[PDB]
Amino acid sequence: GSVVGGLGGYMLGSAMSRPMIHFGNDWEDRYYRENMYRYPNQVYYRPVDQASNQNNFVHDCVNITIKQHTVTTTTKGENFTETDVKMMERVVEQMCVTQYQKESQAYYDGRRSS
Repeated sequence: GSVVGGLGGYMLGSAMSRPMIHFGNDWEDRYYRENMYRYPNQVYYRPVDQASNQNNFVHDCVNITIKQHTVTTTTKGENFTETDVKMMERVVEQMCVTQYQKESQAYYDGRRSS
């Protein structure tokens, strides 16, 4: 367990796949594809209890995942730029939305409204 930045019951998705994102600036697209190793291929989230709908779930995901690779590096000799973060926000959102869907089903299969 940890509670490093709130994580005292949070969870960590196994290694995922990098999604595709198309901001449509001809620097923004390359900026993702070129820098991608700098971004965590795993997302942190909380367990899917009572509600955990994607709104508060993606909120807590992007909050904590950024916190535990940006707030815990930007002091340690990284210095994650806002432009680099702008990419991480979506990259974490996407991968969090994937993980959200996984545990959503696992929750759902007990909450069934058919």
